[PDB]
Amino acid sequence: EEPDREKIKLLTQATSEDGTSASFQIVEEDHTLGNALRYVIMKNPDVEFCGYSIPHPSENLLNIRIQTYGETTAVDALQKGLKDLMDLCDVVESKFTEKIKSM
Amino acid sequence: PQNENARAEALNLANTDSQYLTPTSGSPVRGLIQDHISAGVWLTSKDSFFTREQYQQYIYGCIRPEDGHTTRSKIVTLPPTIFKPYPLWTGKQIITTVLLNVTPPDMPGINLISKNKIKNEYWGKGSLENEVLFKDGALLCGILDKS
Amino acid sequence: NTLFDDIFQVSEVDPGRYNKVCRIEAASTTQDQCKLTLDINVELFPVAAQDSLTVTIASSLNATRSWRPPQAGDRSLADDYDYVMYGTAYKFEEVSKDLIAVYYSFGGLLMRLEGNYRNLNNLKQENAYLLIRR
Amino acid sequence: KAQGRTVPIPGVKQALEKKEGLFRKHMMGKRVNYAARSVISPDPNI
Repeated sequence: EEPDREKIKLLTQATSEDGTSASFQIVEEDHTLGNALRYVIMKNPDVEFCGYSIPHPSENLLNIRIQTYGETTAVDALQKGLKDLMDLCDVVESKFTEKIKSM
Repeated sequence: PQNENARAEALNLANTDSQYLTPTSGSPVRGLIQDHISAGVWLTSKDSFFTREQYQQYIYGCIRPEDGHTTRSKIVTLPPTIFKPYPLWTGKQIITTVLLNVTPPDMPGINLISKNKIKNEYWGKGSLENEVLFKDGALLCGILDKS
Repeated sequence: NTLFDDIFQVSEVDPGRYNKVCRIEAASTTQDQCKLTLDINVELFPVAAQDSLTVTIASSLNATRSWRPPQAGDRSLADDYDYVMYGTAYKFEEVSKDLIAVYYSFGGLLMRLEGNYRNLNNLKQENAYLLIRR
Repeated sequence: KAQGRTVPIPGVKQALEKKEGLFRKHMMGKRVNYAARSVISPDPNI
């Protein structure tokens, strides 16, 4: 087994010395995950600033900036965002299956 | 160009940024042309309000610290213009925040009293929306036109 | 602490081709020479003609680093009023003998208060909170 | 400066002044290496 290193990348040129602020770059992603992920990350009470930006349409890149308050790194805020979006999808999938039976 | 002396020249003498003003009259030949002008009249309008989520998105959408757009290595944000009931940011505040992150921190904010192409009469009774006002790098009055 | 406090009577509510903002023309119930011209987000806090508004100017809320969204157990001066705005004073004008008119901007949403005694308390501060009740 | 033969062959003076001239067409102006040409398309993301 080998993990892919080209997908998520931490832009060290923008990362806070430690540890709250960072800019992440994801390949083969756009508005689909982008707007959904920044929405979930913004629900975190520790996230100070969050937004997504696509550098250019021709290049397959997605940038997401997470600036938090203390006691939480930007990496943790991203990991919480992904973990919550997965659970959010489970809720959608569970409610849809139930209403199909309810018909 | 195939050498560093020719590179330095194309980056410091003949480069686009050093050609903002034409030597014919010393007037600008660089600026935004159509959608951007119509977008600005709407974005900087009094009626344009934005939530924390919306406001921060518009900031990072145009300013990316990783692409070296910032001067503070952290995106600084103004407090909302409306605190209670709901926290809301004005359209003009986005223009203040963009300048606050692109202009040097060591220097004070821009102070300018300019005018608009759109007369006050169009914006209703007692509006001062024609007077473009910048006090310490903050858009406090007037929309932004082709002007 | 507070810098100004008074109850005003609304004489005009004009949208002026705006769907969410309105220019309010008011006069003080206590002082005769006192007048007000203020832009408010009518979508959140609606104002009607012939209304009593308790307009109050404060320096802060009873050293802060930055604004944070509300979190359980936070007390503020804003908890006493309905609609609160944060803005700056940009112009100080004098109208004839003793009368002085101040100019405030809450991010495009302009305010013009006319009085006389407030010359000491009201100063051109890059931080001025405007709180309104009823 | 030569007699008519029943367009004549160009002389060395004609070679230096063919159209705009050797000086204008091949000294003051020249075709260059490391260069490209294409139709321009608008882009607000760059």
